[PDB]
Amino acid sequence: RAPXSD
Amino acid sequence: RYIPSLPDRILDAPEIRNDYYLNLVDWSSGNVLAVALDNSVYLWSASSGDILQLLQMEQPGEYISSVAWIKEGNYLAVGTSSAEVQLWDVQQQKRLRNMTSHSARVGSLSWNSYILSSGSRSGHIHHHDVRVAEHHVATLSGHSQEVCGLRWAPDGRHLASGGNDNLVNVWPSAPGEGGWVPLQTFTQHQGAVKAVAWCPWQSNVLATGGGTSDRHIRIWNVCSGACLSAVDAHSQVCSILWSPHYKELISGHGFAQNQLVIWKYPTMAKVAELKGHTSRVLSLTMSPDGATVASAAADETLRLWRCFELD
Repeated sequence: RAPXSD
Repeated sequence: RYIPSLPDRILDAPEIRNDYYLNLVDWSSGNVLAVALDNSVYLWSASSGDILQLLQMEQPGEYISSVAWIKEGNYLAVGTSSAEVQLWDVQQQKRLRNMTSHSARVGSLSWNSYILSSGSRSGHIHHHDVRVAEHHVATLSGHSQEVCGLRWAPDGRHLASGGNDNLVNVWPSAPGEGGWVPLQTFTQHQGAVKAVAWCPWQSNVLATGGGTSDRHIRIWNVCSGACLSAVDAHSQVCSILWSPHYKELISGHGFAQNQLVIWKYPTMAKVAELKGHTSRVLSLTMSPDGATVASAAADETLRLWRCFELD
């Protein structure tokens, strides 16, 4: 889960 | 008018703090969104999609409690659980200041040119002149519980504050020859007031919204003290924004629909509801062009709604 990724 | 039912973007917000009183997102005049996720602040450049982890708290237990961009968009104020107000230069990606003056977490922030106002869980509001060594230049004490909403008027003539003590205070821009005393104190909300927003085209018009036990949006004239409108939103009102182009307001909510509501001003007629969040909305922020509203919610998403444009 990458922060602020789409 | 046509308003899209889907957001333009959905950004992951893992570890977002599900705390109603915090002000965790802000969209800069340079078109960069700052998002506080637990102990870190991320920056997302809307034009390119670039993401940067600007900072992370250095000690265990510490979390980010507020973020606010200066008007020019080059400096970001960051309030912390350890009662600090940090000033970050985002072009240099470095901390310029670590301002201590508060006795508890700093959950709300608002700028007026180089003055940065900070509200704390203690109930106090501090004005900081961020350009000078002795930054703490004023203390405004009109709340007995956490200051969760804090907003300078666009013309800088008034500062509005909302608290977990169910009060809204409207402060003057200067103390003059008297003390720091509110020009108005509105006690009509029967719940916490996190939602505070000034009308961009009318100097003295303010919108406030109350928590779960209140559920109302109220519009005031701060000069006359008049309550111009009181509308039941049927849910807590976490945030309110005004469109600087459509003469509309948008509000964010919790149980049961977790929706955003668009209202027509001055009739306060409901124009639309933006649904999709699966947990309560925490905060709203607006893009510098006024076209898009970012909603941060307890479902660990940031939804960007292009609800004020067709392009």
